[PDB]
Amino acid sequence: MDDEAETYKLWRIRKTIMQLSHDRGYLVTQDELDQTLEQFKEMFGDKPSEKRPARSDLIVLVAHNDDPTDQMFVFFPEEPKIGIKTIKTYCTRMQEENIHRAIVVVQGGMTPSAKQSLVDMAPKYILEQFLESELLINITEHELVPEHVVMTVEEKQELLSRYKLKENMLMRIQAGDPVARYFGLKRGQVVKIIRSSETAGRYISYRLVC
Amino acid sequence: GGVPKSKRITTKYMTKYERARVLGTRALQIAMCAPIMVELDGETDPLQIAMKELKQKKIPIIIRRYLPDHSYEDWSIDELIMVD
Amino acid sequence: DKFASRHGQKGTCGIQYRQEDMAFTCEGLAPDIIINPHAIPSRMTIGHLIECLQGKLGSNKGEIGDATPFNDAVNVQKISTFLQEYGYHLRGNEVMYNGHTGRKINAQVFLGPTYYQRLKHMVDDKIHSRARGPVQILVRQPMEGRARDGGLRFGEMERDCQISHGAAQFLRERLFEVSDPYRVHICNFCGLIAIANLRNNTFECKGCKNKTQISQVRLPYAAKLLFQELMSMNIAPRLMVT
Amino acid sequence: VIFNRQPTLHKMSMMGHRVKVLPWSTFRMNLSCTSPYNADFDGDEMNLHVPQSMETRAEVENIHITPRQIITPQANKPVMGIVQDTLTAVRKMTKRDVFITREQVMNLLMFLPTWDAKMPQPCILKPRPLWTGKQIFSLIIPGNVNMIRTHSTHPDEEDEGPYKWISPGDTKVMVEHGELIMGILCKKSLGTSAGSLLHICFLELGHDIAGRFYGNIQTVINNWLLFEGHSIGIGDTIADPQTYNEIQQAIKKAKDDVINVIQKAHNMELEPTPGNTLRQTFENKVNRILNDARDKTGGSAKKSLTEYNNLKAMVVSGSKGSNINISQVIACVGQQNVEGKRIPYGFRKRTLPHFIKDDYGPESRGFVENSYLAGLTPSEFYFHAMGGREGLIDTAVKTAETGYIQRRLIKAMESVMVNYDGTVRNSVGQLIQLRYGEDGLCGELVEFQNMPTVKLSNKSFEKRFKFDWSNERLMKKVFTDDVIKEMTDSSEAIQELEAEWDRLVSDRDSLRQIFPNGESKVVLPCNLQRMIWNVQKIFHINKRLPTDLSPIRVIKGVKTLLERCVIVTGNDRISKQANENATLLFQCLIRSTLCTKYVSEEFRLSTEAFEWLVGEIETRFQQAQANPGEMVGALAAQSLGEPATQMTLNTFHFAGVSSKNVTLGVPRLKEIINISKKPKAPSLTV
Amino acid sequence: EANMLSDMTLQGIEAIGKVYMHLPQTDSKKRIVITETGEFKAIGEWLLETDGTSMMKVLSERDVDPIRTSSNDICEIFQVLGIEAVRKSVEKEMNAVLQFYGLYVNYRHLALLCDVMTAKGHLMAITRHGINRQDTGALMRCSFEETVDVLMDAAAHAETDPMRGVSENIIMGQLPKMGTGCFDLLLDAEKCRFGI
Amino acid sequence: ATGNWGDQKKAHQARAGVSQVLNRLTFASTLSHLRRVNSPIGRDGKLAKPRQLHNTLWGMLCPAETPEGAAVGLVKNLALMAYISVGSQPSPILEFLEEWSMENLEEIAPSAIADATKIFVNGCWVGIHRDPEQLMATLRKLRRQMDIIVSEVSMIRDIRDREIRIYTDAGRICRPLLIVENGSLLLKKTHVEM
Amino acid sequence: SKAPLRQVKRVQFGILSPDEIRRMSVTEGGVQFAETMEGGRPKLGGLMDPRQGVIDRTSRCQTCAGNMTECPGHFGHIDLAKPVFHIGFITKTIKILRCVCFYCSKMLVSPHNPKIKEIVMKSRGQPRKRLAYVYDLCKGKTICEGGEDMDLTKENQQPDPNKKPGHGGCGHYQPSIRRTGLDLTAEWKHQNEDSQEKKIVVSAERVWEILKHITDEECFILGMDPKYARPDWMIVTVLPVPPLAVRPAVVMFGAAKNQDDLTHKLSDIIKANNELRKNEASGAAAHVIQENIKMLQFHVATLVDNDMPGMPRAMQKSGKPLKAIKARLKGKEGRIRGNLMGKRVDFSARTVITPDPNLRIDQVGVPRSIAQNLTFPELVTPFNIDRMQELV
RNA sequence: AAAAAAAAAA
Ligand SMILES: [Zn+2]
Ligand SMILES: [Zn+2]
Ligand SMILES: [Zn+2]
Repeated sequence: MDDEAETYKLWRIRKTIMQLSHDRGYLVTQDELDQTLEQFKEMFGDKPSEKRPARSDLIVLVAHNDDPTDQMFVFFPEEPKIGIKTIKTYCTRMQEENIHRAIVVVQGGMTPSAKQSLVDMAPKYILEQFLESELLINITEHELVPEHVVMTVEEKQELLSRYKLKENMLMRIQAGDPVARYFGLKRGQVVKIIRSSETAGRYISYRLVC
Repeated sequence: GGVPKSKRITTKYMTKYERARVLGTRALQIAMCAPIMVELDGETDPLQIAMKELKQKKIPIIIRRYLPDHSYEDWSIDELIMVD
Repeated sequence: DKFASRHGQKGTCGIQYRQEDMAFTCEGLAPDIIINPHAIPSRMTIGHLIECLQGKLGSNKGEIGDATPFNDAVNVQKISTFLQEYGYHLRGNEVMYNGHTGRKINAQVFLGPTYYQRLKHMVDDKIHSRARGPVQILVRQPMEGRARDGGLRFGEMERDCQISHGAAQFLRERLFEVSDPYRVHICNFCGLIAIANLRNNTFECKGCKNKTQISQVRLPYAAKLLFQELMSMNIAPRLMVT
Repeated sequence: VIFNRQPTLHKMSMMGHRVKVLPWSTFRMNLSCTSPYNADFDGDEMNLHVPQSMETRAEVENIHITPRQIITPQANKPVMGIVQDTLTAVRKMTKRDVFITREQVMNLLMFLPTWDAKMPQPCILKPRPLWTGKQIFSLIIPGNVNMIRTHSTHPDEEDEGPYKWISPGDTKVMVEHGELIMGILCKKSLGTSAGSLLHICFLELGHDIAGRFYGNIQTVINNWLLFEGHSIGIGDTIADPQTYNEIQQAIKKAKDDVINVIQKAHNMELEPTPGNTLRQTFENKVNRILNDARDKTGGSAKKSLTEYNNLKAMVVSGSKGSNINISQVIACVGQQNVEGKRIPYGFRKRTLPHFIKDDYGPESRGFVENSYLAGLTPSEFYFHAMGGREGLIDTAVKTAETGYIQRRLIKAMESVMVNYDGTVRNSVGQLIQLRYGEDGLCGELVEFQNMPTVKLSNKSFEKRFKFDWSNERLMKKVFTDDVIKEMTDSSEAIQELEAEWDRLVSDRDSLRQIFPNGESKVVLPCNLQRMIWNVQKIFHINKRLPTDLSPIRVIKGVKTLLERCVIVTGNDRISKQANENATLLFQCLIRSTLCTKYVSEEFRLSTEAFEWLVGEIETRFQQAQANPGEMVGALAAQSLGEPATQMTLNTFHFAGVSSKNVTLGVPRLKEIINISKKPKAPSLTV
Repeated sequence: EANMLSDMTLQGIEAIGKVYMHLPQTDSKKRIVITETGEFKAIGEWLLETDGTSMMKVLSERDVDPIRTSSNDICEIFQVLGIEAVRKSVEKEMNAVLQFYGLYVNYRHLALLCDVMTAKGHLMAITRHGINRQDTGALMRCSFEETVDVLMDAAAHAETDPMRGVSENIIMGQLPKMGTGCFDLLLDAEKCRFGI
Repeated sequence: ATGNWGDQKKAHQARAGVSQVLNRLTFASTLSHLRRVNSPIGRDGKLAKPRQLHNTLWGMLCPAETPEGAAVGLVKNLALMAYISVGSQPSPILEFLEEWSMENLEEIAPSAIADATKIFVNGCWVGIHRDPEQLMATLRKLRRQMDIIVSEVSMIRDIRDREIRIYTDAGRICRPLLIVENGSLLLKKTHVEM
Repeated sequence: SKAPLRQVKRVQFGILSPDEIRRMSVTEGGVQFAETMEGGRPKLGGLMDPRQGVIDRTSRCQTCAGNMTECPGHFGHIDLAKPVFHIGFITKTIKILRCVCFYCSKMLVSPHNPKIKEIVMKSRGQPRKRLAYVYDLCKGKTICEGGEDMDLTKENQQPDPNKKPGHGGCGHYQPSIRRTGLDLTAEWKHQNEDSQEKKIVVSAERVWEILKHITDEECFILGMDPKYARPDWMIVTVLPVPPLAVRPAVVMFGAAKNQDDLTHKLSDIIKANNELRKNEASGAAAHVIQENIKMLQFHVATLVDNDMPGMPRAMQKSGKPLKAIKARLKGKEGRIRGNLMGKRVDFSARTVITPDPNLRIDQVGVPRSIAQNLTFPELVTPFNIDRMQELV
């Protein structure tokens, strides 16, 4: 009961993580997007109690299409509460492979001391965190969520020059939004929202991450 | 912030909010005995004179449209086209 | 003038007509009052029609009608049967004529005596007009009530619907020009109310020691009282003019 | 002058008017002002204001005047309409049996000041010259007006029968070329509904012509009502004795049925439905039985009424009343409900001491078995007092929070401003919308459009839209020889038609992507079918004669139309992307309706008709744009706060079919206004 | 015994109360699909109506649709889905409330409101806690509610009111930059041609 | 004169509108103002439950006479047959009870209360009695014969809860009604001739 | 008036400094007497000063030499002997008092902190949110930690002559501040030096001295501009006196027998100040001075806000509460909503409406008396000179 | 002449 449900939720979480990596412009193959539950059972195992697969066994490294040295790690700790010891273990793994992006998927909780740790290690390495309950549902696949596109700084400058817009008088989106966490949006970026309009067909808006 | 004439991105069609104030201001100017640009056909209410000289677009009013970035575009009466 | 029935049929007199210019029956009967049939089904007053039928029956017969509720001795069919014997239509309908032309009305009409009550809301006690009159000793606004000759209340939703129309000049007229206009002299450096003697044409700011840089601002009087009240609350609404 | 009634709930509750001096000491105005002002002439005190500057008088003339404010931007519908006995005599005057003499139409002639002093030839010429009601309503309608609707008493089986264009009942309402031809008018055709005669005469002729048409109706109709007359009486409230016996037998059968329901519930034979308890199941069964009996008796009462019954004609005129009013007049009142429920046991298991304890019969429940004509028992009269107090309570209680919500909504969007670049900004200049309503158009000049490229099958799409030149028989009977010579001289026409078909396929795919539930009704300006009909009628288009319009000229005209109908200007990629994003539904409707098959086999448009059509489409799409300098935030707040005063009408006649906790009405919008911090009735639809 | 009688849960969600099973009878909660002929077919699938909203324990179930299931709790949509989904959900709830009584309001007036709702990136309310917390002027905020508190906050913080709103210019009495007052009229000296 | 029902200095804590100017417009308006009943609930409550016309107001208050506005359901008018209780001393009913058969509370065991029927006089528990039907019939006879108990005194026999409640206080409202035994009225044609 | 009529562009709010209050006032030496009438003539330095404004319809202003319509009214000042709290600013004042030190009047977190800089660049142009973030940062600070020699944890470390200055901490614990109305109490959960006791009451003078010694740079990070809104100006030391336009002389019959509530409240203020300055000059006991300060603060607070809960209501002569300036502004019938939002128009009429079917919709039937009463102000043109001539 | 209270109409 626990093994089958754990394997099912691990496969669903891995599929959600792979779709998140595909949505962020990273080098993602089609078979990992279309990995079935039986494919996950054959590749990794079906009994998570006896380490088949282990929580550290499933570790995902993905690369970017344009810049191959820009890569992301995905970490699955087994413990419910995350201390600074395992964060420092991931960090000591993280400098020795010369990569600036990783996401740790917590299970139960992750301490405010480690919150402050992730705050003050931020402008060298990006170490995002995610809850296991939030990664059982793809956010962008919902019918209430329109299309979100991350936009570069040159197109942002073109948007500011075309409409005579300033950044403080733009439409805003909080940095703690689940959509912004899904795309990994930082403060100062502008996301483009394409939605269906019943009076014009489709509409495009621009939101500032704050 | 003087926008050049070829740089004007505002509409070329004069809407009714401009029409009401230009008609009122021009009829008030005629009501203080301004020269009338067109021929008079016995009309005594200067608002009617304001319409019948707005038809030939001979009203010396420059509209200063204000863009949200505190820039202004100057549009003349004859550059704008009557619509109702 | 406001009239009403005994069944909630309130209304006002739209117009008056002389006897030669309105409808008359075959017996030359000009009614005292005419009403709208469209007020009948929406208000759901069948008892008004039963009152009219019983009034016609009691006025032809010569008896005082009984209108006691929950009485099985009074029925619509019984009143109709008794009214049929007096040479009239059993539903109380009558054939009338045009007043202006004299032609017969194609649709037969229902006539009879009812009981109507006048109301105290006369137009003579409610008409009010005002061009210019007294102003308040505090805010210089018009009075309240017809007895004090006060103007109308340009309320919040008037400003709401005029903003919805988006005509700024009517707002500037009704809320600045015809309510409480005032002129104040303001120091440019301090932005507060400065001393202005109009006789010798002198201007002086008591704090900025300013004699030349004094400007004139037109404003509502209530805004001036708001600014003075804020100046009493250790608040400086500095209105610079440059 | 400015004419205003308090309370002002919306934009239309204060107009501009022209002073006419009358001796008496009251305010005098037209009857059609009663609908936007919500006036009732029952002691309504009302205000007038005088502009003290003549530029403000010019602003009153150009903005605040009544005919320029005919169509609301709230729901793209008229706010004034033909009402009361004027509408009743419009309904009674368009009837087929109304044969009207030379003298009476002569009397009606001088009350048309827009008449051209050209009297029509009579419908009947021998032996006596007689006109008809449609012939004299034809003189009232100006310009080119073409219109299709139906009467409120139109049977649904008539449309698929052989009599769909020739009605024995005179129900389908047809207007062609600005003269009334067919049908009896009602609330649907001459009321505040969208697509009415008033809406299209505003949209096709202008503000002043429609406003004169409003006044030209009412004087002629009220002068004809002097000849005809209209009257309700106590005889209109009494039906046939056979109908009365049938109604009493149906009421007795319903009482026997609910007694049997009570007996089987007491005998442990009532199985509870899922989703509710046995109490709710029993109450729902009793309420359904009583409501079905009331509706059946009301239908039997309405069907048995004759055409001479003025109450039925007044109800089907649509000026006032409904079918439940007729049912309460004739058959029965029904079940009295407090908060949509049973009359509560105020005493110990008794609603009244005159009943018995633990009685659930319809006498003690609150059901009224007698009509108001027959009279009520004192117990059911007390139950009607129970029912009638709740309406006054619901009117009195919620209107404080309704006005508070309206003031809060009008304070929050008091400066949401459309600027000169087409964008939407607040007082601080923060960008809210790039275009107003995401298309940059005003809400007054938009209407309802049927979308033909959504619902239909793929084979219907192939046989209905794909233009084929191989069928030479249709090609010969449809096109003239000059078009054949012109297109055979060219060579790019076949691939041009193939590209048109590909664009139609792509537009159908995009429309199916946008609308997943197959909604074929959109809100768009510039109704294409009406102006195609107008240029058919103006240029006298023969639909059984070959035309001289080549499809290549049609495609060139459509492309020039879509290039010249811009909203977002600029040659930039962002500007072009916003241009086809704002006009995507308009482009889809233009390509779907101005296809090469509709204008050649179906509508058979000519060349000069086509250029007049593209000029009219360009002009009407230009004038339907959102005006730079228009407040939209306070307009939106008032257009949403106006229905907040009208969601108390559906309080009665409620039983509930589902036992789900849900908040409806004022509270719902109140919470969405507080960002629904805590849902009043938290529910998931899974 | 009281602990295992009144507190523990055998199955389900503690935040969810009564749950109903039903089939929709209208073409609004049915599944609309496209057939092979190109027609739209509405399939009346079985569906759930639960009292109490917690879709972290509902959408993450074994056989629950992750796409079409929504909620009426706007704040929970904000902490689950996002601010544009909040805009769409507020528009859908307003449409449901207006269509319950049959009243029709145009989409542009609702969309302007719903884009005002999502202006700052979070849920601002039309109250004294969402309007008075904006970046607007002092006379924007004091003229609605809590006049004295907003005025003393502006006095203490030396807040500059730039006179861009409409009620500001209504208070100080000149022509507002609003409607037909959002521009200036200039006399053309060269256009003064021959007159009388 | 002012209407504030209390001290002049502390009139802010006093009720307003107890004393009103008499409406001398018609005779019917004067009669309606002389028979007016005012609810103490203020006219700003969003709760509809005090504003609902109750089922217990049959023949007590007028069902179809309330002012319009925010004061609907609170201001009401008396019925045509209704009569307000003046108030009377509850003494001789108590002496008649204690001399007839009734057993006082201070002279009984606490374990002998469940079988008997309690007697409440103006909300005060006095004792118990084991034959409530015969006692209530005797009380009805003594109230009808106008001997000791006046007709103003209200009395309830809670059969399902074994209680007897006697109310003699002011503020009660009553309707005079005919008396029916054995399916027949007590009013005869001899009473019509009288 | 030969003054340039220009349009104002923006409104700058602020706090009137007591030097500015003394500079605005035309009452030289301050208002000293509570008596309005002195032998049939106005008294200088009183509540009916001719320098403040005019009296009746025949009098002229002593300052600007105008009538009611010409004189806008001129303010006065009262020099209080001891400073008192402004009650409405109290909800702001603790927000500074919980962020600044109780002893050395310095900031609880040093202004070169990166979190402070991130708040400053984050909240540019938003001073209220800046103060909110500062108060959220300083909610957990209980000790005035500082000292340049408090980081000597290294051994054999050479001192750095290019070292930045460190934080200045007087080594004192900041007390918790409690309030039950106008009284302010401070409690130390951790004991300071033995000369300071654990529970103290803090008057307005201690808060005035604390907020006086705060530099402008610490006020800038506090989101509160020192040019117009210094924090020491919130404590009332010089009370402004409104002119006769704000407080009109209510005339009963011929002569003004009674004044309004504001004049009586200012008379109570003058009497309170005179009693306090008489008691402190006489060398009276400490409880008498404390009672005088308490009643002066009570009169000042009831002049400002009479709607404060937990604060004794001001007693008027007619059994009513006093109507303060907050009651004049806040409310539906207030000076904002009932006098600026909804001020009454002049040219208007109102009557009962009746139907008229033959009129078109763009016309209204107007009664003759209303049309005679209401006037249209038409300009005179040569086109219609004869018609307006025959009209006049 | 202010303020408070009461009665109402829409
Ligand atoms: Zn100065
Ligand atoms: Zn002066
Ligand atoms: Zn310190």
